[PDB]
Amino acid sequence: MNIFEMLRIDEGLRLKIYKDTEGYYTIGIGHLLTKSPSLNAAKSELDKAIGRNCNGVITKDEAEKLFNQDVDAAVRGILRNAKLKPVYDSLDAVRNCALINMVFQMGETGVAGFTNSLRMLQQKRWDEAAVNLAKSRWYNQTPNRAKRVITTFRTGTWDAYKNL
Ligand SMILES: [Cl-]
Ligand SMILES: [Cl-]
Repeated sequence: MNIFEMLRIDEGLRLKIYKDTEGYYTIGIGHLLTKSPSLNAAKSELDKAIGRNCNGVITKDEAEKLFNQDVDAAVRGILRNAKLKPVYDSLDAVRNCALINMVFQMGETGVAGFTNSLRMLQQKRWDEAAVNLAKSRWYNQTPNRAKRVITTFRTGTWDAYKNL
């Protein structure tokens, strides 16, 4: 398992504009287009992202390209963030995928807000971090994915994604 396969399982793949769990216009593999309620604004953002008149639909190749760009950005974001980098530097490869997953979903800012959990992760207090991460809107709104990610931080293995 790797970050791409992981996110692909959590985000799925849709080639037509859709609304995510929060109701925001999205496409491809969880690529957020806009928080605005206007479908036209989304269509505009899509064309700008792809470089052509898409009329709300893209190809699989286009979806994968946006995906590579998004994973790269999430990684770069972590590495430039003063609160996130130290955590990332402290973790093993499997657990860092869980951190990338969160950033991909909630953004750098959102993740930087889990101050307490972040400190527990840095200290390698896995079970404690797991409980703390669960006390969040994130866990209450998307419990299945949150459990997978949390199990990943807790065990340092891919068990939660095996058999999916
Ligand atoms: Cl809570
Ligand atoms: Cl979920």
